[PDB]
Amino acid sequence: LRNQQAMAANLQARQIVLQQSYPVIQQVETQTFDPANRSVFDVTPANVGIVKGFLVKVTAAITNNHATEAVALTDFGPANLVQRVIYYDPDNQRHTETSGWHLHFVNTAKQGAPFLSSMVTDSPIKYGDVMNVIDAPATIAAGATGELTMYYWVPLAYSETDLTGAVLANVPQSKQRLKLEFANNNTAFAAVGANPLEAIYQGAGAADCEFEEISYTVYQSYLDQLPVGQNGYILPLIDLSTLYNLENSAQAGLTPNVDFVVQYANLYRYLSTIAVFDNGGSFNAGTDINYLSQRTANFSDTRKLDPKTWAAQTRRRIATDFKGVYYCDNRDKPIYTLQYGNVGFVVNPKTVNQNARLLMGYEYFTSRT
Amino acid sequence: AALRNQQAMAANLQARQIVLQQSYPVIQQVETQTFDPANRSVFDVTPANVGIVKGFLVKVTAAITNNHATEAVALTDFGPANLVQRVIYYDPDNQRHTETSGWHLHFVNTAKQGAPFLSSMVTDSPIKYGDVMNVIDAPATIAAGATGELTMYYWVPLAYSETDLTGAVLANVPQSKQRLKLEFANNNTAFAAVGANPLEAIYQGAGAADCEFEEISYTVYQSYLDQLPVGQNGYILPLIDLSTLYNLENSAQAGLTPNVDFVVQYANLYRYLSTIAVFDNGGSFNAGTDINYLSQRTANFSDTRKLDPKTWAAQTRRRIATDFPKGVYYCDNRDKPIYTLQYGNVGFVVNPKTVNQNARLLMGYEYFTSRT
Amino acid sequence: AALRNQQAMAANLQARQIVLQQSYPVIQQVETQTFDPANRSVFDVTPANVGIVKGFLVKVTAAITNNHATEAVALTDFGPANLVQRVIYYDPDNQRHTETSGWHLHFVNTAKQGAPFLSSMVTDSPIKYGDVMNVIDAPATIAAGATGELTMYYWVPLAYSETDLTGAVLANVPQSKQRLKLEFANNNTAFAAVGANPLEAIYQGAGAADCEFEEISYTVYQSYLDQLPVGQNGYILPLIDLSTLYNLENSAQAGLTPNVDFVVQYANLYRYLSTIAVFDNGGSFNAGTDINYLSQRTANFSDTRKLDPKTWAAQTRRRIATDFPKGVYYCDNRDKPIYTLQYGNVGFVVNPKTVNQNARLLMGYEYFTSRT
Amino acid sequence: LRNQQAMAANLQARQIVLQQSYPVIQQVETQTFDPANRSVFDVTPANVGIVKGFLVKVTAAITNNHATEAVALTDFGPANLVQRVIYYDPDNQRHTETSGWHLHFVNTAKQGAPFLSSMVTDSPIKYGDVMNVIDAPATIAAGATGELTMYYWVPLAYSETDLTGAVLANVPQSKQRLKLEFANNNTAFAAVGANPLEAIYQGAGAADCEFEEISYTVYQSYLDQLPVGQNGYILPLIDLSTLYNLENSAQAGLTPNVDFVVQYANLYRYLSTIAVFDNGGSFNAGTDINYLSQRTANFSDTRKLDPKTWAAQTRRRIATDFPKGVYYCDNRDKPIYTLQYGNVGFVVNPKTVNQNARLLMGYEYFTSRT
Amino acid sequence: AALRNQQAMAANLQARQIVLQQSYPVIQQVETQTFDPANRSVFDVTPANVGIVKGFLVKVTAAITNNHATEAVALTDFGPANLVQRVIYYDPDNQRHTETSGWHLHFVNTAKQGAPFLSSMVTDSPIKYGDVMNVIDAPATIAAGATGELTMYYWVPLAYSETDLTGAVLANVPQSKQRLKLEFANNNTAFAAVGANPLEAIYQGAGAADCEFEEISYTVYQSYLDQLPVGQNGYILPLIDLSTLYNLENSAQAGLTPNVDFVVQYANLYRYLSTIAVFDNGGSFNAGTDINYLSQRTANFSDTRKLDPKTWAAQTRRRIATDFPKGVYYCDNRDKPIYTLQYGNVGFVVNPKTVNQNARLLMGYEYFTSRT
Repeated sequence: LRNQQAMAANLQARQIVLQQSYPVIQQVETQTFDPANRSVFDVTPANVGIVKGFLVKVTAAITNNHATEAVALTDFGPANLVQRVIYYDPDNQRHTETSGWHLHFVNTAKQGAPFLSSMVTDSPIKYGDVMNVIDAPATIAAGATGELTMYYWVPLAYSETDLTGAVLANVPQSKQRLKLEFANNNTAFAAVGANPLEAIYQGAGAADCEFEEISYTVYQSYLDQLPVGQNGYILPLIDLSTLYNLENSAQAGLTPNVDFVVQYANLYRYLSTIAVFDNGGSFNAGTDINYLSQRTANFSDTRKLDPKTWAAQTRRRIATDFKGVYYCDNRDKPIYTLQYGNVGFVVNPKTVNQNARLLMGYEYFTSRT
Repeated sequence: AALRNQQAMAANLQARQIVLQQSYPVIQQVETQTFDPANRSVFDVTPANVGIVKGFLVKVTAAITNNHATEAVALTDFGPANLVQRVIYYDPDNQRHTETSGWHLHFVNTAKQGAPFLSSMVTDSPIKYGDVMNVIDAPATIAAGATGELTMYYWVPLAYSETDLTGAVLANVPQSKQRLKLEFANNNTAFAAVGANPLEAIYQGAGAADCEFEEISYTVYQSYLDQLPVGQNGYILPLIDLSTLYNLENSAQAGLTPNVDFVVQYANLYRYLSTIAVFDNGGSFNAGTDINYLSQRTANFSDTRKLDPKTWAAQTRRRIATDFPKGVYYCDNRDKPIYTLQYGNVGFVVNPKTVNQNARLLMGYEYFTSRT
Repeated sequence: AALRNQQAMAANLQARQIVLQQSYPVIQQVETQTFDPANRSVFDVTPANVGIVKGFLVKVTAAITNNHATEAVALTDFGPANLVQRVIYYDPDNQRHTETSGWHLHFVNTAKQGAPFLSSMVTDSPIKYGDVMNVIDAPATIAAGATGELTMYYWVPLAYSETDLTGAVLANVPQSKQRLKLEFANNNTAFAAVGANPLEAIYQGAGAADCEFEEISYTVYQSYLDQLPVGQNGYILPLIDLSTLYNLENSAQAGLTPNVDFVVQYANLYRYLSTIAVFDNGGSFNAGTDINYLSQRTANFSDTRKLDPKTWAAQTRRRIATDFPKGVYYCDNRDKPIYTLQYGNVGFVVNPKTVNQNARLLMGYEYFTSRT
Repeated sequence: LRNQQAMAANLQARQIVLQQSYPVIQQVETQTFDPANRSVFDVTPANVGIVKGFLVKVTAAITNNHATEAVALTDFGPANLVQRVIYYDPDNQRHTETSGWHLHFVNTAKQGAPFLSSMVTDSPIKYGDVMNVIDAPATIAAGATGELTMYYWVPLAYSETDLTGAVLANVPQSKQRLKLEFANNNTAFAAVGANPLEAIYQGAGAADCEFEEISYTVYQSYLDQLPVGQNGYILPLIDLSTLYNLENSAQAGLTPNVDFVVQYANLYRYLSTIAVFDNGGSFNAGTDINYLSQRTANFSDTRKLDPKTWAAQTRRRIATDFPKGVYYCDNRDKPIYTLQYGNVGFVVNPKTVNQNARLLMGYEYFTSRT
Repeated sequence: AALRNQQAMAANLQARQIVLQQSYPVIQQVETQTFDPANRSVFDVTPANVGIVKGFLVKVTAAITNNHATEAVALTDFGPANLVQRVIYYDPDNQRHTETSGWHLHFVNTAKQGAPFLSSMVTDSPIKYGDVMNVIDAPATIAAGATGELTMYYWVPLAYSETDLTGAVLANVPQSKQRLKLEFANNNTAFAAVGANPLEAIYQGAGAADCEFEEISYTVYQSYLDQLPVGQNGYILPLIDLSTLYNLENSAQAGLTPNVDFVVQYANLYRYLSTIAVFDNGGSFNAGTDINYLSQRTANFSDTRKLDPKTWAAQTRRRIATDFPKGVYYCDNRDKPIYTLQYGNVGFVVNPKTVNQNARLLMGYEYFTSRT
């Protein structure tokens, strides 16, 4: 198993790169637009050094033109300012392809607290929500205009110290593609009684809400001044030949008191799983679920838990909860079947409304093969 | 000489790592029961005998009705942490590990998490994170005629942590059961009248005499490692980890007098990781104002951290990001455990400023000790 | 090459025979408990670690009172078979074997007996044979104000049969306990209101909301082989039998549409002995009238038994001498188990005629699979 | 151990006999009589080939001469038309010696369903109780006459394919003896409050019930045209030198909540055990018993079970329950064989014990002619 | 031949001594419950599986109110000894040991103590010893409108004594629980009307129909040996002691007639240590006046102690320092247990002088027998 040698080398090379190169975060593109005209953009990253990820800043002004009715933030709120993201590397290989809300929840899981949030404390010194980094008005009254700010981190590298999934872009001139699909006047506002899953605001005045405008700025984070040796660039070959991706999917067919199993695919090393129980447009705090679990065929469940106990494990990961959104951390021992479906994510629902479904979100590693 | 232990240490650590890398972690429900505290409050749970047991997550829920005609009751400082009065664990060899109060176990759960155990932090996030699932919850007050719902969780540790198996238990002996004893709160412990000692109570107030539990429910989840790794000599196992006890225990001491050092000696042999001291000043729990200072001293008139109450509290804020409740003091000795053999006798000191009738110090300890 | 397995097979069979000839069969009580479902309904039973375990006979009795002022309730199609909601077994190595619903386990008990499990057949005999002992019994209706008494039995298999030890468990590991988890019916699952889904309920009717269990009692009897035979190399044991899992499992699938083939794929590696499909047509259970046909097909557009519901039912009458309840369909593949490796992917097919809201197919499987 | 050779040979010979001979069932005797005059008969079987058993057909007419009271079948009913049976082979050795009801219960255990019964089904085709093979009126009203039919199979051979216990009778002229003792006007009718164990009908009009007449026909089942070889007749010597017998016994001395143990003898290989709890004339559906079991000294119980669970095992054997107070135990695959008298016992721990309580035991066993 | 047992005896005794010298005796609470007999009276207690179990001390308390408007009730002869109606114990192998009435268990507790069980003797001491703690207590009468408080204790033996472990139970089998079943008195058994049979009742009198339990509480304490000694071959254990059953059982027999010997046969295999015979003369319990004589006879028309009632009572006064209650007769055969194998059939004889309707002899036995 010359793997030990490969891994040993990879890790050494990673450390030399981190020690010798210098981190840079640089603006690559900014744009302001009206969702009525366009909402899909293809950003072209710079081809320099080893790319670790992209910080995407999104600001928006929303006007409630209704005569007398207000609207209020949905549970996801500004996290729905970006509906989807897709990244293609210089070799035309896709990495992350997921929803803005799933990307945001992973950003939170990786930080260990609500992403870029300001924690409240008793400090008399005026720390606090001074800069409104991620912010949105709880409600926008009839005739009012609200200002929102949202940030997303699109990862290539797994972390600042683990370059698994990073992309070498000093390489060919072939361009990278960071595709962003923003919310628009058709997705951002939900009428009372409508499904608020993909919306930012919901309420009686929704039909008359509209974007005044949306702006985004993409910052690219990369390592420059890569170290050179005898043969040339000292590089972690395993890190750079591995993909670290986030992906989402939807599953339906839930029935009261019956195990609903979403199979994991083989080949992928699943680091985390998010399951959103969109119960026909209703999002409940565990009351519509009997239990959740992860199960291996012919070896039962490794963590069959009631909803509150499942939530307790999540509180240890992000210091809060995360209605209807369930998280599962498998970072230390990634789900890796080897045989398609040897392992599944389970939800046994207590109550199932019309048009119920589970929206799944995954973080995984897989070789470029 | 002494080199055998240096080798034993490496062998133990090596095996611990193999076990962690090769085994598969499992958390499984072992028992759930709903009961009326008026009928019974003490239960003996028999966990499953599978692989290496790391600990138990105990979920407790309750419905409490305040039947008083006019008066309300309010949560005591410990509140739902007093849903379990005492917890005691015995391994397959019938050896006792943790034997302590629910409140002490809970404060240690908090200390090891680095924040109030399983709490939801408040932030400025517009996204609707927050107290969505009410994992640990209890209404601040229960009005006359109202019913409140509570949820509490306790982690009963065997292993020190998820990565340090010191204290873990090998439960493979068929016919030799482990035992997790839970003594729950009941209608005589949960409700304190005005003026009575609130230490062990959940609610206190003018309506206390008419408060009652409608029911209490518990679910015990057992956390363990399955698929244990096998080698040439059979099961690869960290023998030191599995032959060491990681226990929490509590005690009570009295005899305090104003301005005089009250010293609680640490016993020998035990390696004390943390110490909690609760100054039950005759039923009054004060925010440091009844204390001149606290300290740890190795006899030989030598204090290592003699501090005024606020400065002592500052050290604790560095550990759990907030203060423990009034009258509860914490001391972290995790990196350099108090061990009388390597430092001589040591004691925990409290020099009280004010001492009411029936004053006492309730001590809670976290420690490692050899089975043999 | 492949000849090693041909030898292993003979060695396994030879040892199985020696074990059956030399050992002594024993059925012994391991635990009995009476409880109020309002307090608790989930139990974890720890069986004895003696010799080779073949299975467990679980006796369940209950008293149900219909407290409604005026309305009665009547047995659902499954009735007392729903006294146990779910059963799960784990062996000493903590490996899961059967994990299924009480109703599925019961239908398999029936399939393997060749007649309604433990039933009393009716004959013209003048000698007073008959339902003398009420082994499996439940009143057809419970009137307003009345109390009914029920008795139910389930056989939880480890070994495939009394002569085929495939699936049996060697429980000799001291300190490594087996676990038999029983999740019983309670006041929230046993009684269905008119119009509600009766699938998991015992009684349904206009008085359901006021029905309650007075008590439920269970007794677990463990069947095993003692006095295991010893040879030159020690214990003579069929290694393949003891390293194979014989399990029952159930699942649920939705997405049916009138006149369109609904296909449930069989997983690979498992050798499926029988398949049960329950068409829960949104709470309605019909006698084949909502189905065009059922089949088993090896993909490649090839059905091996595409049949109309009545003809499918005829095959089942040849197996259990009667029909399973409304909406319950059975398929015997015991002599030639469905195995995707030797036939490619295979699926169970139902082409529905009528599909109500919330329709789904509940599948129950009986299968053999390798531990490793 | 030249036994392997003996058994190997025995089995081969058995198969040749079954393959080469031809089965015959033949009437050997019929008789009609009035129980008031006689009720004990000694039937003389034919000495031909290998005898497997006897099918005994019994018919009877019972008249309730009471002025106004009826009677109703007891739990055993027509199974008590024959009170006892005893068979002696040509060598004066006894095989079965038991009661008619025990013989009938074994006939049922061996069939796997109530003996010669007609199962009820939903078939629209008119199968059913067409021929009334085993039949008796549920009640016989005052002044009425009821007609009954009962069949018993007295086995010598264990089954149609296992000739263990069969009898070679082409042998000497020495006669076989099939002794039959029938019910009479003193045993067939039980007064209200009297023990109905041995009776056919019980009720207020019992004192005035009587047999109009009883008739029996014995059919002998045997194998003819036995195969011959070099040394002569090819015969399974082990089969023919082994006795397959049914026997009954009675035991008393039961006390509430105390284990009542009936020891098994040594030498016999007990295939089945039947225990009837005659609780002072009352027969209950397990409610007077705590548990039943089979136990070996210094090795505890191999099947200590509550009455319903014990009954569950029986339901797997005969597809229904035996009558109230009748308990069955199958040990066919691994016969109880002590080697030391009483190493094994049948246990009944009674919950309630009435006056004159006792256990009536019935056994099926194999034993060498020695 | 037979020499193997002579060795086995010495090995058993040697190991018993080592166990007694090396182990540490522990008495520990396993369960406590307070209940209303109107709701429930039968309980199944699951004791702990630790080391060698010697027995259980069961504490029972009760509050009884006589709600009759005018009439009182008075204690029956057995009184508080009837708080427990029946006790049954099953070991981990599900084998039954003691299965008897509370009154019989209590009389044996007395016989083995050599005086009324846990009683306080009266003396002339001026120092205030006496009935200070009311260990076993019950008011002689409960007046109309009054409430009486009772306390009763029973020792349920497994081991024969503190020094003779014959009958003790090794409870180390994980997943195989022991079971101690207690069937308590309730409002239908505890109160006898005037003229009714007082045998099983606690109080009898004209106010009986209106008497009721306010509550009954029990606490089970388990006595066992911990820290079992280990040797070269592992655990040192007296195999004969641990494979022998020491049980108490009771029965009932009827059919007595004036001046005729009524004989109750002793069963074979059992070694009878003591015999108790209660002459329930149709609800009347007399002080020997309804009996001509009692005896023990080895058949063969041979009495070993045919005695008039007063002389029989004299032998008992030598054993317990007083008389058992009216109609209760005791026989000690501890040094030479009745064993039918070594003496042929033996029977206990009562030749009654007077026999009322519904007369019967209730027998209680103490005996040793082999598990196998």
